[PDB]
Amino acid sequence: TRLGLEDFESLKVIGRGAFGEVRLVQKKDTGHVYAMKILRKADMLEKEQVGHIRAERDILVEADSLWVVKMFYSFQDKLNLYLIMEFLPGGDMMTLLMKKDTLTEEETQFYIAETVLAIDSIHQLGFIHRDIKPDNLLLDSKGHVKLSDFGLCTGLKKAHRTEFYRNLNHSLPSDFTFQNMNSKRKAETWKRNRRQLAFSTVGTPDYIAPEVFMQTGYNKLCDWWSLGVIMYEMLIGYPPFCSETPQETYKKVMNWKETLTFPPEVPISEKAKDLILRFCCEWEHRIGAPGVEEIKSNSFFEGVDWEHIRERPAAISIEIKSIDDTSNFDEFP
Ligand SMILES: Nc1ncnc2c1ncn2[C@@H]1O[C@H](COP(=O)(O)OP(=O)(O)NP(=O)(O)O)[C@@H](O)[C@H]1O
Ligand SMILES: [Mg+2]
Repeated sequence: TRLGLEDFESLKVIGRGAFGEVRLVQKKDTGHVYAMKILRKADMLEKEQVGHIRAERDILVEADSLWVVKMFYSFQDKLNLYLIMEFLPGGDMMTLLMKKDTLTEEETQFYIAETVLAIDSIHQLGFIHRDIKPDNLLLDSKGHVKLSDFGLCTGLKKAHRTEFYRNLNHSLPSDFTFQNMNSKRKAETWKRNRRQLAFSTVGTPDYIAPEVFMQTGYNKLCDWWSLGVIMYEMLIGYPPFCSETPQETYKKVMNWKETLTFPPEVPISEKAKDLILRFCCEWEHRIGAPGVEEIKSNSFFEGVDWEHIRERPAAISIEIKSIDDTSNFDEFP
């Protein structure tokens, strides 16, 4: 009665995470195509926590947001967790940035605006996405944004945990060589190491708001900090605080007042710079604190409708030629 692995045929691996993989699959009796996310139980939190997260996830499924990938089934065996969801053939934003290097301000405006709406919708339903970054942003067949399935793997990467930095002081970094590289060279290093970073079970705090590592605690506004980091990366080519090691990156994040700068040779608008600085400041004055409308009325979103954006042409046309077209994903061996 309940569906299991045998009811599906794996067609191709289309994504890899630190703690599992995502496959394109075909439901045998129907021929319909789906994405199947597989997570290894041995990498997961304890069974009780996993069960409570899956239970609360069905609230999100029930709400059926435009802005979250549609999830149809979930099952498990002794090894793995499985989630069957709609296949979104536009690929993820990390891979898109890999192919384009940077986006125009108009392209950026579009993706950020849709992501503002996506993040706000999960916040309205009581969820904090504590891992906003380009590999966790998907594009559907019309090029519009959806959040991939989230919640189970939050904070599991070693470098995403406070404990990882225990005896490391918050003093300024020391990678003076790296720091004095031109922007183009920073961008190249970031790109060269990007995929490995996504698959790493260690990772970095490049996208994590500073208060997340503070004893003081944090709130839903941490997501807006992450979005700001993504916005900077879309325009400049790498997130503001990237380094050769997660330790330096952490030091750069904690010292954002000194380390968050725009390279002199890179073209970026005054509006874009201002918004990035409103996203990436201390949470008490961070844009969005009194409500999402403060974000939406930012001068950088000047042309944005915000009622009809998801119902109008997307910034970039997804070029696919079949419903099982995997050309917007990397190959996996
Ligand atoms: N529904 C989907 N349609 C198409 N590709 C997908 C889909 N879900 C995931 N992928 C691909 O697989 C990649 C990784 O899946 P992802 O959902 O991020 O799992 P994860 O990274 O292993 N765990 P998590 O920390 O929860 O994100 C994505 O960024 C895509 O490239
Ligand atoms: Mg992921």
